[PDB]
Order: sequence, then C-alpha cells, then structure tokens
Amino acid sequence: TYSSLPDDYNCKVELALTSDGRTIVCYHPSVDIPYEHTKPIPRPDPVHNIEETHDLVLKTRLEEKGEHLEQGPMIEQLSKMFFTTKHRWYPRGQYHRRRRKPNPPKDR
Amino acid sequence: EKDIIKMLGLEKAHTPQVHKNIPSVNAKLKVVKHLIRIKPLKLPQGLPTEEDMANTCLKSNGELVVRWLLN
Amino acid sequence: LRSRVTDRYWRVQEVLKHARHFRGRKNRCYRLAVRAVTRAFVKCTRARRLKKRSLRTLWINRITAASQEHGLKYPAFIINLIKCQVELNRKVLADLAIYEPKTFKSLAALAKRRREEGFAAALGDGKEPDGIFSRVVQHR
Amino acid sequence: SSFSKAPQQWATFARVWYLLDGKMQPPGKLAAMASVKLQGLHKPVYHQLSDCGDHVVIM
Amino acid sequence: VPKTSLGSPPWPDIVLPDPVEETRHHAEVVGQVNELIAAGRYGRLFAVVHFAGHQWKVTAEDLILIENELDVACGERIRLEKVLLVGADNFTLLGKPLLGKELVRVEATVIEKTESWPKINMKFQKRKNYQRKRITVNPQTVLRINSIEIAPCLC
Amino acid sequence: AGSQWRLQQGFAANPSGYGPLTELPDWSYADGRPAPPMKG
Amino acid sequence: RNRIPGRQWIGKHRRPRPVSAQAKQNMIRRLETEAENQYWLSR
Amino acid sequence: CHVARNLAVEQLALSAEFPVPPPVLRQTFFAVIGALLQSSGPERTALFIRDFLITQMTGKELFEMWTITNPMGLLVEELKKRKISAPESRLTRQSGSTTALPVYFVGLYCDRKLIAEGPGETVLVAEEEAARVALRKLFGFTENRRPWDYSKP
Amino acid sequence: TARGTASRFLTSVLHNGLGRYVQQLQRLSFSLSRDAPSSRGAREFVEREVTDFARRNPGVVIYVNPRPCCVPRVVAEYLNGAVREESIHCKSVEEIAALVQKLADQSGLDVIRIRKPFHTDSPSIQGQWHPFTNKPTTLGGLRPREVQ
Ligand SMILES: [Mg+2]
Ligand SMILES: [Mg+2]
Ligand SMILES: [Mg+2]
Repeated sequence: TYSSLPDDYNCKVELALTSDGRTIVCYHPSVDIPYEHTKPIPRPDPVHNIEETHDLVLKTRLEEKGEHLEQGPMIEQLSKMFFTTKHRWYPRGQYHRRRRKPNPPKDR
Repeated sequence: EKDIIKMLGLEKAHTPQVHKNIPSVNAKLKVVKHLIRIKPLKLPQGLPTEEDMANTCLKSNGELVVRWLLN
Repeated sequence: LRSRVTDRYWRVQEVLKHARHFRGRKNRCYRLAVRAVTRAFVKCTRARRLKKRSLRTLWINRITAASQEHGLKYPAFIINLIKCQVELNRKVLADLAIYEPKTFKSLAALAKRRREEGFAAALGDGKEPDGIFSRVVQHR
Repeated sequence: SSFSKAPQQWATFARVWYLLDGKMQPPGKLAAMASVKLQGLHKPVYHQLSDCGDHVVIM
Repeated sequence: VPKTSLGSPPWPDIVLPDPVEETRHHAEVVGQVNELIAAGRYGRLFAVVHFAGHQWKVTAEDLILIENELDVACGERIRLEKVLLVGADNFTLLGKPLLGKELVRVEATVIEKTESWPKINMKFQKRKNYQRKRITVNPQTVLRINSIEIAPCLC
Repeated sequence: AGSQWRLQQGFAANPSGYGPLTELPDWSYADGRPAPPMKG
Repeated sequence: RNRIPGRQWIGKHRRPRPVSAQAKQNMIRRLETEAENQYWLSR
Repeated sequence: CHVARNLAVEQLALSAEFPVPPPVLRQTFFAVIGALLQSSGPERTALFIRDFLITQMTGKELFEMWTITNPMGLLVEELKKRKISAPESRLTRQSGSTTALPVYFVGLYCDRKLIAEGPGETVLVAEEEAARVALRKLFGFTENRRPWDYSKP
Repeated sequence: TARGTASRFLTSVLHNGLGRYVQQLQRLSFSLSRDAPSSRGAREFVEREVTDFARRNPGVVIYVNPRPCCVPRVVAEYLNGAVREESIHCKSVEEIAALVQKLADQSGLDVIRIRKPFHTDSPSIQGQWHPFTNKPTTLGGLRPREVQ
C-alpha cells in the first residue's frame, strides 16, 4: 500500500510498470463520497400569507408583491447582490448594439 | 571572425559540421573558439562502409552510429 | 490618347471592404481607411506571431493550476514528466487537465514519484540502488 | 460525468468561497495566494476573458 | 537528539517501497489491467497521438484538421501509428515514449482535402516606403477518427 | 524543457531530434501497406 | 524625483544597473564551454 | 428532413411547392428507403439506416429527445424493478447558500451507497439532475459508454 | 482578418465519414467557348480528361456547355446546396485538372476561418473538471468554522 498522492479526492491511483519496461499502467477507480461525509437536505416550506377568512385572497397575498426603484439604486442593488461593479449594468449605445453578431457560432 | 565562421562552414547555428584535427583548421578554431562547441567524433562501430551510408546517425553525445533503426 | 481610370470604384472598394467594421470616419473616407487597413494587417501578422506564445502561456498557467491543485509545482512536474520519457506537450497536458482529471492526477502522481525517486538516489549516492520508474529505456 | 449541459456548465464555472486566517501572517504571503484565488489561477479552466473568479474572506 | 528549526529539513521524510514488493505489486496491477482489457469492461477511450508534427487528444467519432496535404484520396482509411497515450475511465496506458502497434490501433478516414481561407501577411516599415502584402492559402486535410482499439497483449 | 537530462541520457536536446517520435512513419494504410515516405 | 542625467546608458553618469546571479552563472557556463574547446584544440 | 435535404432528396423529389413540406420530405425519404429495401438486401438496408440515421445521435443525450417529467419517480420504479428499496437524496457538496448564484451537489444513496450525483443551481434542480444521472447509469446511456459500432460484419 | 470576416467551427455534413464516405460534390457545370482563345484550356480538358474524371467519380453529374462566352467558368454545386463558381479563364490542362480535383475533394462548406482545428462530441469522458473534483470531503460536510 503506497501512493505518491493521497487517495482521498475523486480516484484511487495505483501506478505500475510493464515487465517489458516500455509502458506505464495506472489503475484509478473513482472514489465515491461515503454516507458519513454528507449532510441532509434542508427543506424550508412556510406559507405565512394564508388567511382563515378568505384563502382566495390569501393566495394573491403571496403573489401581489412588487417593487420599483430608480436606475441608481437598482444598479447598486444588482451590484451588491452579484458582487460586481456598478458599471456593468449600464446600457450601451446604438453603435455597439448594432455590431453584435445575430447568429454566433456554437460548438458541441 | 565572420569570415572564419563563413569559411568553416558554420553559417547555420546548432548544426554540427565535421572537420579534421590538423593545425591548419586548428588555427581558425582557436581564432573563433569563443563562438563554437567542439567535440571529438566517436566511432563505436567503426567507419561506415558504402552499404551503411543511408542508415547512419549522429547521436548528440558525440558518436556516429552506423546501424540506426534496424527494421 | 487621353487615358482615364474607370475601375476606380472597384479599386477603392477592394480597400474599403476590409474597413467596414471600423469606428469613425475611417470606415467611410478612403484617405483615412488605407492607413487604418495597413495597420490592421500589420497587427494581424504580429498577433498571428504572438498567438502561439499567448496560447502556450495559457496552457502553462492551466497546467500550473491543475498541478498545485495536486500539491505539485509546475517545474518539478514538467521535469519529472520528461524524466519518465513521457513527451506530452503543454497543449495536450492542458487538455488532460481540463477534461481528464483522473488521468492528470495519475500523471501528477507519476511525476511526484519520479521526484522522490531522484531525491532518494541523490541522497544515497549509490550506483546499484535504482528506482523502478527511474530506469531508462532505449529506442526500439 | 454524464451531466446535462446547463448543470455541467454551472458545476464547471461555479464560484467558491475560501477562508483565510490572518493572525501572525505576513500581508504579502497572505495576499499573494489571495490574488491567485481572485484571479482564478488555481483553475485549469482559467481564462482572461472568462469571469472565473472566487471569493476570499480574510479574517 | 537536539531538535531545532534548521536541524531537520523542512519537508516530510520519504520512504520508498522495497524493490521486490514494488515489482510484485506492479505485476498484480498489470495483470488486473490486462484482465480488464481482455474482458472488455472499458466503455470509451481517448488517445494522445502524434500526427503531422502535432499531438492531438482524440476519441472515437472525432474530427481533426491538419494544415498540410496528405498523399491519400478522400474516403481512405489511415492507421495512426505514433500513439503516445491511451486512456479510459478506469485505466490508462502511458508509453515510453510510444505505445505498441500491436497493443493499440487507431484508424481515421480522410474526409475533405481543401484549401485554407486567405491569410494576409503584410510587412510595413515607417517612412521607408516599404510595404509587402502576401496572401497565403494552405491546403488542409480533415480526418474523422472512427474507432480506437486496444489488444490484451500487455505483459 | 529538460535538455541537460536528455543530453546526459544520450537523446537529443529536442524531442524532435532523431527520436522515434519523428523517424517512424506517423501513419499507414488500414490494409497495412506502407505509406509514402515523408519529405522531412 | 530621482533623475538620470542625459541619456540612460551614454553619459558620464549612467544607470547603476548591476550584475545578476543569472548573468554570473551564464558567464561561468560559457567560460567552461570555452575551456573545453581550448582543451580539445591542444593536441 | 435534414438528412434528405443534405442528401439532395428534395431536389430529386417530384412534387409541387418546391419548399416540399416536411411530411412530403419524410414520405419521399422513406419511399427511397423502401425502394432500397426492395432492390438490395435487408442487411444492406439496415447498413444504410445505421449509416444515415443513427449518426444523427452522435453527441446527443437521452433525455434531450425522451423529455420525461418525473426523473425521481421513474428512478424509484426502476429501482423497484431491480429490487432496490429506495434512494436517499443527500447534500454532498455546496458553495454558497445566501449568494445570488448558489451551487449544490446532491447525491443518491441506496443502502448508504452512492449511485449517482448531480449539480444544480438550487437543491431541487440538483436532486433532479442526480435522479437523471442515476437513471442514465441504470439504462447504460452514459458519456463513457461504448461508441456505436460502424463496421462491415 | 478574423475580426473583419465571418467564422465557423470545424463541422461536417451528415457526420460524413462516420458510417460511410459520401462525395459532397454533386454536379460540375463547365461553360466554355469553341472560338474564344481563352477557352483553350477548357476545350482541351474536355477533349482529354473529362471522361477519365467522370469514370473515376461516378457520383458527380458533369455538364459541358459550349456557348459564345468570353470568360470560361465552372460551377460546382454540392450536396450542402452550396454553389461555388470558379473561373477557368486561360489556364492550362494541368491547372484545370488540379482545380477540378480540389473541387471534388472539397466538402462544400464555407471557406472561412475555422476557430478550432479540432471537433469532438462529448470530450468529457471520465468526467469534466469542476472545483469540487479535487477537494477532500470533511466528516459531516461541515464548513471550516461551523460547529456541530
Ligand atoms: Mg514559427
Ligand atoms: Mg532623460
Ligand atoms: Mg547619461
């Protein structure tokens, strides 16, 4: 039992050399994550907008949520939420919007 | 020195050339000894005959092998 | 015999067709377009020359990334892969690093093992003791 | 290995949060590996044009 | 024994396995890989192959583009001999520095022998009235790699 | 890199030098008949 | 703040650019090569 | 229709409305297939089918044209068929839970044995991807499977 | 110039060469003249090598049209629907044969910059690198500073 690299991450590498000496083989089966190294899936299900009087209005109580902000505050919120700068969210002019490729090439 | 390098047949760098060990060429080798690497030609298997001219090679250690890539 | 040029439209168009994506008056005025097109072609040649170097540096950076991901430095990894007579260039090594994590880990393990083999040989300074992966095979 | 295109893309280009203790540590040696992580030079999928970059929290 | 900061080297000590044990373990591993190849538990393979001066990572049903013209007609099958690396999900064969022709066989069919797009090479020198424009069209050859085979002839 | 090690071992400083990576024919027909020889 | 008078590598006062360990090692390697050359050029 | 148009069946097909709507193109292509079956052997027609229709599956996934709706459900019925009790979904790895772009890895454990794993933006999507991966592994359609055999028996 | 012209990836039509090879050249229409001095090469190619080429390649329909024209042309139409028109004006028979062989060997795809000299479907055999493919798992999946 000897290995240059630890067998703790994704595969178990075992190196060997052919008796002829011109070929190197390496048997490296995948390593599965054992059960003791996992945690259960959190599930969050809570409906606080339900009303015993009118569930028809209670259903819309969870869907009537809306909000509108100015350009500055909206860009600041987006930058804070995505951990970027404020200059990425500003629009671009006609010269740059016209020169974009309509049908970019795609691989795979 | 440019002329000595030209007359020694060393225009292309990193390309070996075979020369005699006579003082006539040794004088020019001494003249331009700061621009060239010089090794002794080694013949472990002897001089190549006329039947081994197309199967010869020059290993980088300074020797000339006459039987190269046998089949 | 008065001789005038009639294909001047096509002569101008052959130059203007390469400058239609430029910014400003360089895409319209011919006097400003010939200089812009010539510099564009010169830059194209220079960048074609530099593309090999840039992609080689990118491959080296990726090989590093995948190597210190295995706790091995790039120079040691490369020299110990060469010592094992494994002649895989940087492009192929980067391809393996990106798409073959297990194969790249096997290569890293082989390079490391060669490194400790060389270190043990240097420490011992004995002609008889030779490592398993340090044996040199000739051409056949 | 046999993932769909979108989940494979998300797994490949997912962002990672690293922790770095700064007690009795030199700023140069801390911030060198910090800069490596912020650039993404620890990823074999790294590219200058790509947005491959990870978060680092130094305490 | 005195234990100082510089008394011991700043790296963990390395112990190598015994030579006979290493040879026996190598024999066991190579026999296991040979049994895997013979029984055919391998699904798909990739191979690093030297061709036309470059090294290509190629799997089955692949397309590669070569920048020079080959002396073959279209639709012809060609056996690539210089195989540097073979790999599958569970094993991988490394050559020193090449694999065996009897051990690995890779075949590719020639699809298209075409010409490159016009590449512009222009040299220009400042205030010397020196311009030099050339257009290069390079014959290319497209190869579709169909299958990669490995034989259990591996001691 | 790795030029000094190759020179000590006897191989060329460049893997392209007289090695099997370049001397051998890099392709052949599927039938097994030899390919036309290489200009280099 | 710190100015180099005249041009950088011409005037009486030049840049104090020093010699490096890499340069020293390169010179020693070239000297060893030339010593081997003049040894082979002896007999 | 793509195969016929690239094989120039559309140009040779005698029909009005030169666009040749896809029912007409499909009918003409399959009429050509039937003519080949009548003229040559069934083995030759099978070879032609394998060469000109199965090659369109190269690089494609299974669910891309299967389009199933309940991957976890079909996985549990498949495990019931294969005499496996039930898979348990467990969060294996994750990076960020309060960020705008969380990534989660969900694995499936049958008898505390990991059979598959899947990444996702949210936990539900990761679980669905893990179920899809387990289903593909069970059905044998995997990225590391044997490539199709294109030979002459 | 890459930024000035279009670009495409290394592709093949109908996955050609996988099951069987199909010659992508569908038809070749030569237009020449019998009295024009420029059509000499086209005429002599028609006399000498058009029959041999037709016998060698039976999958291409060859049309030849003499007409009062000054610029001899060749129209190659491929299975892709692509039409490539070349000028065979004042070219020797060797050059015309070379051009015809090149047209036959071409696949009919656009002659533009190919982004990559290679094209594989599913290169992620054995897995693809993701940041978690080389990090060890901790007991219980705990965070670095999370206490259970
Ligand atoms: Mg060059
Ligand atoms: Mg000054
Ligand atoms: Mg000065």
